[PDB]
Order: sequence, then structure tokens, then C-alpha cells
Amino acid sequence: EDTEADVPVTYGEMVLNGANLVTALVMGKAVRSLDDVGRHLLDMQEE
Amino acid sequence: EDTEADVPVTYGEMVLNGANLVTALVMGKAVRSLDDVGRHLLDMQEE
Repeated sequence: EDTEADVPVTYGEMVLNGANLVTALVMGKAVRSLDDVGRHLLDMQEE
Repeated sequence: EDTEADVPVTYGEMVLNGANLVTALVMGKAVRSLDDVGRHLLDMQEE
């Protein structure tokens, strides 16, 4: 026995909100954290 | 034969920027004025 005790956590979560909602019902697709992916792709060509 | 002239225009250009650049790369889908279409769709579900 290391220990009868432990430290569990609570459920994650996600939704289609800002740009994920638009594309889902317009382009028909969606991505985890499109805001992030979008920020990092655009910024990446600004160095 | 009527007046030879015309009130002719120039050319209209459409570019990939911002939202539809990210989605064109990530989702491979491009759409016209996605920024405008996105505005209204996020609008019309709010009073």
C-alpha cells in the first residue's frame, strides 16, 4: 500500500463558440481552440 | 446609335485574410466575406 487515498480531478469541457460555431454551420467543420490555432498561424507570419 | 460612352468600372478583388485564411489552411474551406457572414450569424441569434 502506498496509500489508500488519492487525489482525483473534475471533467474537462468544450463548446463551439466564436469561430467554431460559424464554421460548423457554414463550412461544416470545427477544431479545438480555433482561436488559438488562428492566433498562432496568423502571428507566425508576423514573426 | 446612342451615346458611345459608358460609365464603366474597374476590377473587383477578393483575398484570403484573417478568418478565411486560417480556415482555408486548417479546414480547407474558403467562403466569401466569412467575416461578414460570421457577424450576422453570431448576431441574429441575439436580440
